[PDB]
Amino acid sequence: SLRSDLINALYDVCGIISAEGKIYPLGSDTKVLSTIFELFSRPIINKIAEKHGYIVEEPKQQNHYPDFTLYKPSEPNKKIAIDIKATYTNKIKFTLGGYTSFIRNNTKNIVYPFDQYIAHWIIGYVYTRSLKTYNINELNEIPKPYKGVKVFLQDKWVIAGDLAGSGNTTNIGSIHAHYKDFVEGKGIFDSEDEFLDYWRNYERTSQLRNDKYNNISEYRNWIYRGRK
Amino acid sequence: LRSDLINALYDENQKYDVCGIISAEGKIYPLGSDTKVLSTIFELFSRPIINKIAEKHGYIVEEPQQNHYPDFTLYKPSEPNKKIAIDIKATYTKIKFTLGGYTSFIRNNTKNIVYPFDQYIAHWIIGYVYTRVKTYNINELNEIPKPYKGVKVFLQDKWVIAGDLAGSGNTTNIGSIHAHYKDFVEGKGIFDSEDEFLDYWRNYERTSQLRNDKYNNISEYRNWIYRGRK
DNA sequence: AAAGATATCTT
DNA sequence: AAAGATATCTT
Ligand SMILES: [Ca+2]
Ligand SMILES: [Ca+2]
Repeated sequence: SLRSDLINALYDVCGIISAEGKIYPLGSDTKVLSTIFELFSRPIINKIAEKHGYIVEEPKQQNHYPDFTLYKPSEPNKKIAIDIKATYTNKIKFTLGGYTSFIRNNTKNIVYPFDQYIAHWIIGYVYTRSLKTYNINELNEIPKPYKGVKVFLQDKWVIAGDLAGSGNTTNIGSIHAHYKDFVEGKGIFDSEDEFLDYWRNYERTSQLRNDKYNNISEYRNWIYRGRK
Repeated sequence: LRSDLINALYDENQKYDVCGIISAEGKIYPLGSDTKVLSTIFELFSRPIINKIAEKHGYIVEEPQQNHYPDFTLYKPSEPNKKIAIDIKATYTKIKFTLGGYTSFIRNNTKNIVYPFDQYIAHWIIGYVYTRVKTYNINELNEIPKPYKGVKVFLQDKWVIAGDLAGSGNTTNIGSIHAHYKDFVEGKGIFDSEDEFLDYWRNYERTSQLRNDKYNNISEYRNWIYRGRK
């Protein structure tokens, strides 16, 4: 299938190269990598989609989820969203998007209405942590600022957690497990419906959550009480 | 340092473009449409120059560790106490920049800054201004499609191009003047001094409400000051 | 944790 | 505007 091939396809940057052949090495910022990984998945996401007859689309306008929207023109409401993410192993975790945007307002901050996607994949890259230029002839001497990239493709609701991944930028956090857990799909939600209900009703600050729920158990008890 | 720094950036930029990332196996990947990527790609490009010019003048240059301003710190070991902060920025085409938070180091000397705020005597913004616009190989490189066009660069003191409105809400950022690239190079800002910059941003409220009674702009700040900050 | 930094875009 | 999205990271 589209999913199996993609996973199959997905299984080392030297730096930015300028049109004059000079190569600037990467820096220590963890920022540079997340984007680097998108650039690396791009060709693959595309060759596989095409092979399967999907069209790929990236956001045109800013502040929009997801990195890649795959779909057939024939099946407009069976859209697939793919989001590239990465973090360094130091048990790993991810921020998985806002809980106050599109999941609460179907058309807020998403390239296509949320009800139009029937899958939300996360391709996660996991990795391990000279100020001069080089030429192609000396690629072998350029310092890599990370090693052991490992990746997995996995449905989002599956690895989603019950703790927010950020504060002022209200992000859903993922489970705080081992790479094998994301791959294997060991999560905490019974279903996607639960995943969504939990995050659609999550409050922003603890102060508002203490009177409602702050974890999956408390939420389930919250349902029992009558969502009151 | 300053004059040398810009001459270098001006010349190299008017003669060099980034085409994409390159792998350990020679495979070149074209850049993306992500605006946010460019702000870092220009940083990488700038590192060699900065290090080089700084080296001529006897400055040691340092980068931080996660969530710490600034991108580059320059100081002479014989004069550690006089640091130069350099923050790379970038944006597309009037232009506006977000110039960092107004609740970290400007209010608390050591919060989210590589060295105490009071150890720096200059904070320079090197701004990159551009216009928005397969797996390649070196011998193809010249014809790889870029996502920007007409990159310009200025080097200016931060307090100079700093504005009197927030550059962000939830993340409490200082916003620059919303002006043309020329006003940035010439320094046609709104603050009279650096202290008027510091004071204004240190007493600025996070919400319109709180400001409603205090001051929401440079004129109001100045009237506020006249009365004795009342 | 849980809140708020880092940084940039947007109505 | 001003406030709240896109992200990821650390206190
Ligand atoms: Ca930096
Ligand atoms: Ca910067």
